[PDB]
Amino acid sequence: CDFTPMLVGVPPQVYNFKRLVFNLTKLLSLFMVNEFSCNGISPDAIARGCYSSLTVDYFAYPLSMRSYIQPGSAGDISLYNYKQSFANPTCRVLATAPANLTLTKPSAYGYFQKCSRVSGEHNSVETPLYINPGEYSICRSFSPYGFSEDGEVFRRQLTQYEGGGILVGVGAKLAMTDKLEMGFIISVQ
Amino acid sequence: SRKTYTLTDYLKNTYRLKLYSLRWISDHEYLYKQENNILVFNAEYGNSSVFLENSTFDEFGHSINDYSISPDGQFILLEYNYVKQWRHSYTASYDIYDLNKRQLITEERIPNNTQWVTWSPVGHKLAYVWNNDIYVKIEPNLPSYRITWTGKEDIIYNGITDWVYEEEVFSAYSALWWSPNGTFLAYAQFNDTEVPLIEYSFYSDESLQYPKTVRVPYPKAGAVNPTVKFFVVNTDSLSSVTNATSIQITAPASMLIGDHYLCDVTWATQERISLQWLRRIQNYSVMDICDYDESSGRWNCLVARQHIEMSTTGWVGRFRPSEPHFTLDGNSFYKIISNEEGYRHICYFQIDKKDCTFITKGTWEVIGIEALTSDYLYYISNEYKGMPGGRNLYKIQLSDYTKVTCLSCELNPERCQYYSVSFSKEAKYYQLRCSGPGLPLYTLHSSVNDKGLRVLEDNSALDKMLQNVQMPSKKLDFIILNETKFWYQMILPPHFDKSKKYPLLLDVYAGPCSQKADTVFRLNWATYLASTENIIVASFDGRGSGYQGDKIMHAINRRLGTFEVEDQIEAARQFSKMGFVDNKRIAIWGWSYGGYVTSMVLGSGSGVFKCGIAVAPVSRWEYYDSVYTERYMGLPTPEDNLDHYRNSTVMSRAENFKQVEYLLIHGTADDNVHFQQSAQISKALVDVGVDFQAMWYTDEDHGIASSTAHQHIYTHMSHFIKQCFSLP
Amino acid sequence: SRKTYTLTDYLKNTYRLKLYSLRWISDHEYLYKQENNILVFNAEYGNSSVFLENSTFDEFGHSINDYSISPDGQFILLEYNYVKQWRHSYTASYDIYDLNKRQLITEERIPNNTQWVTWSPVGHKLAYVWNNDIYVKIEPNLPSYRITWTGKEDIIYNGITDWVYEEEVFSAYSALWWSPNGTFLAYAQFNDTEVPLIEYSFYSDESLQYPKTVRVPYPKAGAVNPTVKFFVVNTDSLSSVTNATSIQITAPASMLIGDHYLCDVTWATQERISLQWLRRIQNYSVMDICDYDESSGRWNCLVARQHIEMSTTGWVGRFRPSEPHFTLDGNSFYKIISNEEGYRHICYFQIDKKDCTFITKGTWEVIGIEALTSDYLYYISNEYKGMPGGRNLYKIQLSDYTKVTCLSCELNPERCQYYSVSFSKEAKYYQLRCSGPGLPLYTLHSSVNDKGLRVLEDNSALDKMLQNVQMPSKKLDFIILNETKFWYQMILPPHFDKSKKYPLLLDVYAGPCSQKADTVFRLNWATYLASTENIIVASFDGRGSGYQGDKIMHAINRRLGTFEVEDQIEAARQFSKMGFVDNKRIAIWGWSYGGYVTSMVLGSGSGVFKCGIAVAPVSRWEYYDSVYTERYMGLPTPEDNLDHYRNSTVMSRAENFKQVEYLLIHGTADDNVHFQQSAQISKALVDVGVDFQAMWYTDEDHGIASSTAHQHIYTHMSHFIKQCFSLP
Ligand SMILES: *[C@@H]1O[C@H](CO)[C@@H](O[C@@H]2O[C@H](CO)[C@@H](O[C@@H]3O[C@H](CO)[C@@H](O)[C@H](O[C@H]4O[C@H](CO)[C@@H](O)[C@H](O)[C@@H]4O[C@H]4O[C@H](CO)[C@@H](O)[C@H](O)[C@@H]4O)[C@@H]3O)[C@H](O)[C@H]2NC(C)=O)[C@H](O)[C@H]1NC(C)=O
Ligand SMILES: *[C@@H]1O[C@H](CO)[C@@H](O[C@@H]2O[C@H](CO)[C@@H](O)[C@H](O)[C@H]2NC(C)=O)[C@H](O)[C@H]1NC(C)=O
Ligand SMILES: *[C@@H]1O[C@H](CO)[C@@H](O[C@@H]2O[C@H](CO)[C@@H](O)[C@H](O)[C@H]2NC(C)=O)[C@H](O)[C@H]1NC(C)=O
Ligand SMILES: *[C@@H]1O[C@H](CO)[C@@H](O[C@@H]2O[C@H](CO)[C@@H](O)[C@H](O)[C@H]2NC(C)=O)[C@H](O)[C@H]1NC(C)=O
Ligand SMILES: *[C@@H]1O[C@H](CO)[C@@H](O[C@@H]2O[C@H](CO)[C@@H](O)[C@H](O)[C@H]2NC(C)=O)[C@H](O)[C@H]1NC(C)=O
Ligand SMILES: *[C@@H]1O[C@H](CO)[C@@H](O[C@@H]2O[C@H](CO)[C@@H](O)[C@H](O)[C@H]2NC(C)=O)[C@H](O)[C@H]1NC(C)=O
Ligand SMILES: *[C@@H]1O[C@H](CO)[C@@H](O[C@@H]2O[C@H](CO)[C@@H](O)[C@H](O)[C@H]2NC(C)=O)[C@H](O)[C@H]1NC(C)=O
Ligand SMILES: *[C@@H]1O[C@H](CO)[C@@H](O[C@@H]2O[C@H](CO)[C@@H](O)[C@H](O)[C@H]2NC(C)=O)[C@H](O)[C@H]1NC(C)=O
Ligand SMILES: *[C@@H]1O[C@H](CO)[C@@H](O)[C@H](O)[C@H]1NC(C)=O
Ligand SMILES: *[C@@H]1O[C@H](CO)[C@@H](O)[C@H](O)[C@H]1NC(C)=O
Ligand SMILES: *[C@@H]1O[C@H](CO)[C@@H](O)[C@H](O)[C@H]1NC(C)=O
Ligand SMILES: *[C@@H]1O[C@H](CO)[C@@H](O)[C@H](O)[C@H]1NC(C)=O
Ligand SMILES: *[C@@H]1O[C@H](CO)[C@@H](O)[C@H](O)[C@H]1NC(C)=O
Ligand SMILES: *[C@@H]1O[C@H](CO)[C@@H](O)[C@H](O)[C@H]1NC(C)=O
Ligand SMILES: *[C@@H]1O[C@H](CO)[C@@H](O)[C@H](O)[C@H]1NC(C)=O
Ligand SMILES: *[C@@H]1O[C@H](CO)[C@@H](O)[C@H](O)[C@H]1NC(C)=O
Repeated sequence: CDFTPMLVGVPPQVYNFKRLVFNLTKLLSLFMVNEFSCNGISPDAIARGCYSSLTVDYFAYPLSMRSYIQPGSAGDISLYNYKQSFANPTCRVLATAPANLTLTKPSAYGYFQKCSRVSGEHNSVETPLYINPGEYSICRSFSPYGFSEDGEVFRRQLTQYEGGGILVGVGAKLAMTDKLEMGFIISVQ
Repeated sequence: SRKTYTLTDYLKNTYRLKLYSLRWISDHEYLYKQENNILVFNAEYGNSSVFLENSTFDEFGHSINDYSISPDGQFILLEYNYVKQWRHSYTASYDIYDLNKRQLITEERIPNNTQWVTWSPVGHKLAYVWNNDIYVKIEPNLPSYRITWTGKEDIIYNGITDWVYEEEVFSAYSALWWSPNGTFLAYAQFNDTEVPLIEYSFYSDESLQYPKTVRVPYPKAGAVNPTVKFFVVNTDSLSSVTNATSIQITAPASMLIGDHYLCDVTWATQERISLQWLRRIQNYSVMDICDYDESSGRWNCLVARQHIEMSTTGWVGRFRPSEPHFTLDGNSFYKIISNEEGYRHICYFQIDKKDCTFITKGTWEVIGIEALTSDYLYYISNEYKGMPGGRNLYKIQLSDYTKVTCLSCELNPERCQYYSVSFSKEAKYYQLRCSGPGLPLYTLHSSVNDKGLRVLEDNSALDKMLQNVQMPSKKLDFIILNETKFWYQMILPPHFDKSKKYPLLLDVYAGPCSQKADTVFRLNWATYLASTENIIVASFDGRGSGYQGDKIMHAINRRLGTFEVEDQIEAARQFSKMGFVDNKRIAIWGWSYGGYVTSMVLGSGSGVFKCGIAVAPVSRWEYYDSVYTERYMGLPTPEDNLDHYRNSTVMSRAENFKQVEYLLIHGTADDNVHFQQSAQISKALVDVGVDFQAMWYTDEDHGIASSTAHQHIYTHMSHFIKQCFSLP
Repeated sequence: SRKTYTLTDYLKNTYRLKLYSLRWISDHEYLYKQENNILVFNAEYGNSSVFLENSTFDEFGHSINDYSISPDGQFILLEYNYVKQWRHSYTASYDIYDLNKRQLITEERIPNNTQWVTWSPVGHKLAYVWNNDIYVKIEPNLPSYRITWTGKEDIIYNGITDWVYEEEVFSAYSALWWSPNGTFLAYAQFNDTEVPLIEYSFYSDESLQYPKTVRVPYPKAGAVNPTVKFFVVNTDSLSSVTNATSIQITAPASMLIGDHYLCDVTWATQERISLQWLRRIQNYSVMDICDYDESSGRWNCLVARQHIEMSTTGWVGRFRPSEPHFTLDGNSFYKIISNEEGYRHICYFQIDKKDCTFITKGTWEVIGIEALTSDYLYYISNEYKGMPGGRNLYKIQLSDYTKVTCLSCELNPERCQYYSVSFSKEAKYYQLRCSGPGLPLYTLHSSVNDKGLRVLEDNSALDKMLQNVQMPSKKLDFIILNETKFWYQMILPPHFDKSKKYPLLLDVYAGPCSQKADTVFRLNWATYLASTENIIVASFDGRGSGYQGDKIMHAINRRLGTFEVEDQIEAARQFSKMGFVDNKRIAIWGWSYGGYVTSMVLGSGSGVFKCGIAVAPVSRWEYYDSVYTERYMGLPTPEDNLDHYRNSTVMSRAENFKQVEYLLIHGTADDNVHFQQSAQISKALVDVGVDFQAMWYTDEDHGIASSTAHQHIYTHMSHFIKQCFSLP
């Protein structure tokens, strides 16, 4: 339907990605693209209204952080921010927005390099909290809009229904590029 | 009669021991300085060649302080314009002189006021810290590459430590660790933004109208501690058009939940590093072993490879957790840790397995691991003769732990019982440095058959000179207290007669993990006192001392100022009971922690001691730095340990000083033990009415190490001791 | 046998000197505070009445430090929460109590931390300084009007002085001058922006774990001095709606050409004010007389009404130019200026005309003008018996200058020789306070016939108490050095024998315009030393001393530490030559300037003195403040007088200290003579290799005056003196 909302305002970070569930696909001409890869249905195949559902997740994402998002990756991004789900056919875009668009740049790019739970005899046992392909991050609540400076350490006391330990999260910051690079995934149902 | 050791003999340093300081530049070769030259030596045969000559130094307009050798031997690094800052930190100017070309390098020189300079372990790469920022030169003539851009004075430190770290955590100014072959440079960044500053005045030279205020970020007990980060940079990918990329290695989450320290950095292989982190409550420590991933250019520390080191009865380590010693493959290492009995012994670790196996056992402690080759490990321990104050070199067989051989026990038994060693680059030759009861002796040995090659330094001239001097003697024995042996030493006057009664001076430090009773030859103030004034100078190792097990050492835990003081007093009582000690003339003196113990003893109201001297003493434990104080006492909060913090002050005992004579000395520019402590002691003593003697030393640090101030302080203390003992 | 004056008697103050402090509220009434309540006394025939009771003081919760009475007698000002800052400055809280309604005035109260409060000379107008700003209360219950808005802490001072003005120029914290009938309020504004600050550490109460740095704007010798402006405000025009306007009175044109000082403010009439300005080179001063102009609202300062005081041989005044004493009509005034022969005397001026007629002459000096009346002038002078140390009250007819009568020369000649005076509002009753050779005596007189009314206090009880004890005796005499008499005083021990030999201690100040040899009865540390320890304590008045002409006082101009040192040494030589002084046992001691003279005497290498004590001594004249040092030495520039600034230094002579025993005492929180001065003395002595003794005092000002600190320091110096003379 209408894809105006993704375009307007400040785009969100990778770990705090925003999903719109709904056709068209004219908007890919709006900005330069770089990666249209898919694991299910191949790109350029659109059924218009025949699709049962259409979900998109979008987020500001630098192009230097490219090898860390793949069908198979071992890095901070997949482990703690965003792992792609292959149950439904998806397509990565990783396009670069141009100038003179209604897109206010974020201050900087941000992602979480560590996010674990501490609980033991004397806070000894460390349990990394790896995220699911379809779920958000437990460490999202630490600065959803990004970090100021690099290597921030956040901590909180987890309550019940979450494990009941101490959640520790470390974030990383990469300075913004001259033009805003963003990332999309399009899952067709 | 014959000559004695006088005060001018000690102050003017008439009799001087000689040393043989060498730098192994190879498995079979080393450099030695004699007659202002640089001579390279062959360890196997003993012949020497002139590495650097006399006339080379004279062409510079400046005076060279120190020299450094490139591992390939192509470049010297000459240090001049030395300016000292703290115990380990300084600034200097450096110039690089080519040894093949025989010329100074005048293009792109190292800037002035450089805080630290270091060579790579191989090659001729240079990393130096200037203005709290790290620069790397791939070649001495090419321009340097700026690694960090965040350096700021008294706020951000890159590659160099802040005061509290340099004083208590690292005992060094450098925070740079090169890779084993120099491909990576690891460094720590410190942040002193919220650390409070200590302010004291510095008068300077008399031409200065207004004194300067010195502001040092100093975290006192319970204050805000510095923040540390760790980065590794790849020096093989440095470019002139791109800023260097530093990959940060974060602490384990068991430390990120609160305040913590970085305690040790040790490279295992070319792409593995080990990092040791300690909590502010310094009884929990974790070693993190991180590897380099070549796909990502990132370093990853697995959870399974973390090693926990905790202490239930005290703190972790003697002062800090010990250093690991990895094997060649880097998959295992040896560490000295405390056993169930409480004795420090070498335990064998696997990088990925939690349990480690002890290879040494006993009612003795391993002092340090010296070299680790294949099939043999070299270490220093006080196993021999049960004497805690002796040091001897042992080697153990890795294929069979039951084959332990002492390499220095029977070399010269009477004269040598305190040993230190330095091995070659492949541990093929080692120099045995002895400083035992006799004169120090330096010998060279080959480890292939443990045979002695030659004697490097015999101290024959000093032996010849000392035959015409009535010299004092040292006795090392023990006393039994509650079925526990506690060791003491006694500097006895010449022609010592047990029948006669002598005045006794108790030299005390009594700090945690300290050893004042050992078999070490010294020429100090106590020699003069015993040789000339016929005063017995005694030192005692009580509860809280080191190298005797955790039971003795950890008795002081959270109770500083209680057991060491009582042990000193009971030792004095036993000494007076021995029969040759004048009970009326007994004194106690100490420096730093020894000054605190002296003041506590004098305020104890025991009546044993006639007088005492405290030099730069600690008065209140809330005035001292956070790392040292919280290692032993904890936080000064009402929940944790504030009451002892309040009960263990020298001020509280000011009423009891009316029964003793007190000499209190401090240097005004002290940055370790601030003048505030002595000022508070004196203020308390004036309030209660006690008459005492004081002396401030203008512009003098903790050591009071300037020649004039050193001579003045020892002359003043000798005058005070002579007056106390009524010595004619 | 009998008791003596012991150290406890001095320290515990067993023998109290009773005083009669009265405040003349009116021409014939005064307030006296006995038994903790204020009483009104009729000066004619006693007739005492109770003004306030003790129960009223009990009402308010806090303790009252001081009280001030409104001139109309309707209000009282109660001062509490007293907190001292410097020698003359403090902060306090104030409460106003109505004396007719007998209640507190709780509305529109004076704020806390008030720096200065003063009543108008008539009525109940109130002006106070808060946060360096001036507020005026027309009535004690109505709101206050803010006068100045530019007050800034340590930068801009309105109505109060800065450090240097309070210490050296005005000798007071107040820079407020009410009009004679309370219409105008004159004030001075001080700007210390470019004045450099002195910083020293304040180790506060033991609970403070980080010492505080005290920053005080302090102009040292040759540094930027504070700048001043003078304003007069009209308090009758003050309105709530508008801001008040202040009219500035500028310095003369001859004074604005460089740095200058405001040294005196006096109101001549209800619409005329006189100001004295002094140059930075303090040998030139100008008096500016200015009249209010009703139409303009402005103050006009005529050039013809300017009087110039010059000094070719030295500085102007004793410490500052003297104040004028105007007549009732304000067209003429009397001032004490130096005559052609160098002796200060009263000269009669006319505001319009330059020439001044001297009304007194002779080889003696006038100490001050006490009261002026239509018919007579009262003054204090040392004319009687030709003794510079005595003081007596005189009177001179204004219609015949020949008729001069002494009002206190023969009242009790033996007991009283040092007089001071307080005169009633119309000068018809005065209180004479003698403190001469005998015990202090207070009497009341009436000016109409100079008759004695009654004795207010005779110190009979101390006389009864001092008969049992053994007291020393003071001898005051003179010696001839070069055809001139210099006066000395000696405290002779009880049962003094001329054939016996005694140790001698030299009590030294020897500052410019000083008198250590006078006829004043004191109970101090010398009484103990003479009474108990049988030590002669002697003082000398040599060159540079005051009250004996300008030829003696100006002899040390631009040469400080030269003639007074040699004069003290020659005095000690003459004392030893007198016959009853042990030549082996001679000591010298002093405070402040006296400590400087003691240090230079000890470093002179004369060999006369065995030991010495210097308490808070000046070491270098470039470390002291600008006004005091440049009054006597000039500027420390290579143009005029840098050479003597470098020559006159205690450090220069540190090599001569080997032959003496030295005690150096200083307080760490000294703001007058900073600790840096002793810290440099000690550094020089340690560098040379001199054995000496030192003692710091934590948080102690120039006068080390606490209970504990004072007792401790005098006990310590008594111990040092007893060790010097080998006393039991
Ligand atoms: C050496 O140590 C000192 C002291 O520890 C370091 O200085 C501190 O630096 C941190 C930065 O990490 C700083 O904390 C920020 O302060 C800002 C100003 O007070 C705050 O605005 C900011 O909060 C925002 O950012 C957080 C993420 O860091 C968010 O979680 C938070 O919700 C806030 O969110 C705002 O910003 C986002 C955009 O990021 C925006 O979209 C939101 O709407 C919202 O407006 C941080 O709290 C400390 O104040 C500093 N302390 C000082 C100076 O005393 C110093 O950096 C260290 N030096 C080095 C080299 O490491
Ligand atoms: C490397 O980093 C430094 C600092 O991060 C860069 O220097 C900054 O450059 C910008 C633009 O030229 C200036 O506005 C800043 O003032 C500079 N800061 C400092 C501290 O010098 C530098 O440009 C970077 N180099 C490269 C090649 O990117
Ligand atoms: C120094 O050690 C590094 C790390 O082992 C070596 O770098 C590797 O060299 C091998 C062989 O040339 C390459 O396959 C790797 O990709 C290199 N890794 C990195 C991170 O550079 C380097 O060769 C060594 N230098 C010597 C031995 O001179
Ligand atoms: C390190 O020391 C602290 C302080 O002594 C220990 O914390 C104590 O733990 C015991 C047992 O859990 C409690 O009973 C105490 O109340 C704790 N004290 C405080 C102040 O919290 C801690 O357990 C030690 N860590 C170890 C031994 O690993
Ligand atoms: C106090 O003195 C300072 C300097 O002596 C004054 O500041 C100056 O103000 C003038 C404005 O007339 C500026 O031109 C100068 O540049 C200022 N100098 C400095 C050093 O700041 C200040 O105005 C004075 N304050 C008062 C109340 O008189
Ligand atoms: C009296 O003078 C003061 C200061 O000159 C005035 O206070 C200022 O008023 C202006 C305008 O309201 C403000 O912008 C300033 O911030 C004020 N400064 C201060 C220090 O208060 C005050 O308004 C004047 N009063 C009258 C009646 O004119
Ligand atoms: C205090 O003295 C002042 C100054 O002489 C008096 O003020 C003048 O008073 C006269 C007569 O009342 C007026 O004509 C003038 O205009 C006033 N001048 C000023 C500047 O106010 C004042 O009256 C005196 N007050 C008292 C109570 O005597
Ligand atoms: C106040 O003292 C200064 C400094 O001593 C006098 O200035 C000197 O004046 C004489 C005579 O003109 C010159 O020879 C000197 O060179 C001046 N010295 C300096 C440093 O300038 C000044 O004359 C004195 N003033 C009075 C009124 O006596
Ligand atoms: C080098 O100089 C020192 C003193 O300057 C001298 O003793 C020594 O003999 C010299 N070296 C040689 C090889 O002569
Ligand atoms: C010592 O002599 C041997 C020959 O036996 C030689 O190989 C070696 O290089 C020499 N060492 C030095 C330092 O000259
Ligand atoms: C160090 O200072 C000296 C003296 O000013 C100067 O000649 C030299 O060039 C400086 N060194 C560098 C590397 O700038
Ligand atoms: C230390 O002093 C505090 C303060 O009274 C007290 O509560 C505590 O019991 C004392 N500790 C000991 C061991 O006496
Ligand atoms: C005492 O003084 C009061 C006024 O204060 C007066 O009324 C009274 O008459 C005086 N007493 C005499 C004169 O006896
Ligand atoms: C008023 O009270 C004080 C107590 O401070 C007491 O000394 C004095 O005697 C009392 N006055 C009278 C008249 O009793
Ligand atoms: C002064 O301080 C006290 C105590 O804080 C307070 O009660 C009083 O109101 C203050 N005075 C004024 C004038 O604010
Ligand atoms: C200071 O002393 C030197 C000698 O050291 C002398 O030449 C000079 O004239 C003196 N300056 C004075 C007294 O102003």
